Amino acid sequence: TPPGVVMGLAWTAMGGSTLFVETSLRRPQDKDAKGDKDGSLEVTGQLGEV
Amino acid sequence: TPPGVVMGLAWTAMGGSTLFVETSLRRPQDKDAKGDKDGSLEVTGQLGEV
Amino acid sequence: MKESARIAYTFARAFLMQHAPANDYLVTSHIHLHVPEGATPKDGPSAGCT
Repeated sequence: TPPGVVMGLAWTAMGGSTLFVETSLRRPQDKDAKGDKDGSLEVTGQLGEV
Repeated sequence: TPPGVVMGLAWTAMGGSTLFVETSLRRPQDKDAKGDKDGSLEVTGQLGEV
Repeated sequence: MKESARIAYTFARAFLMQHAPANDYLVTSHIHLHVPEGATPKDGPSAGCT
């Protein structure tokens, strides 16, 4: 589990599985050194409305 | 109920309910101590436009 | 593709300063770019190396 990943139990439709949440920087942080811009997140993995 | 949270009654379509309501800061407050920029809200909870 | 766009702009700046320091194009030269449309956006990252 290199940092930014961790196991998380999930009650799938049948049985359960140790789903690995995965997290990583996806586009370089340095849009500006002075920039106040937020790190807007982009969830993926068939996001539901909930 | 620590600071920035308060309970609220609600008339659910089935019976009553005692749902809570919560609030929190979302960015550092002092990116520019004099900076004239909106303290924008970001509401969530599947709100309808009404 | 905007994420890939700044990723390519960034990595291209980095690779050019890594390899040919005397040149200063991507570090300081405005650049219009165009990529032909047609591929589905989901596969569009594949074009980023190009």
